[PDB]
Amino acid sequence: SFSGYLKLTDNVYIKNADIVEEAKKVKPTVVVNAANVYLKHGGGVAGALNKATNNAMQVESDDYIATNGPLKVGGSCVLSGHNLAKHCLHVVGPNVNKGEDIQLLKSAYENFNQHEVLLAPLLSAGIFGADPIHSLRVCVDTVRTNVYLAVFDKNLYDKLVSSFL
Ligand SMILES: CC(C)c1ncc(Cl)c(C(N)=O)n1
Repeated sequence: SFSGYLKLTDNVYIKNADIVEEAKKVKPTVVVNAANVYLKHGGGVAGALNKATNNAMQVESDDYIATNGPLKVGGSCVLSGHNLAKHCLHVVGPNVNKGEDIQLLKSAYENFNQHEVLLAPLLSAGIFGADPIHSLRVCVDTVRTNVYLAVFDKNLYDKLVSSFL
């Protein structure tokens, strides 16, 4: 199962890892994507996960949006995990760089409670512009299911662990 994680709480674990490499290694039931409402996987975690699927994630996502329309900020959808996981849970955290409401981060993390165990990034972190320390706090205070967080940046991982209350 998941290896090398630091246990933060009863159900939240964290590791300095590339979520793509982690997903290819574990092949978890659920990998979370840091999605946008359009499922346009251009950069950050979404661009990296999509590139690992040879764009199959984007082709599937475009068919999903053509049928259903965009997701809501704070919402999610379950699609295939392709070569990375059984499923991909595409979760839309607020993008602070697009002037979106940071209060929607708790709603975004609530999507994780529909899955017993997940491999995930910190929502709204990175190119989404939120403070990753705040994202980890919301994660631990919202998610009740088993969440294995992959933090790509070593310096951020160390800052997250050393400042964890
Ligand atoms: C009825 C189908 C199209 C549906 N409705 C809503 C969602 Cl959120 C999902 C999903 N892929 O998780 N699928």
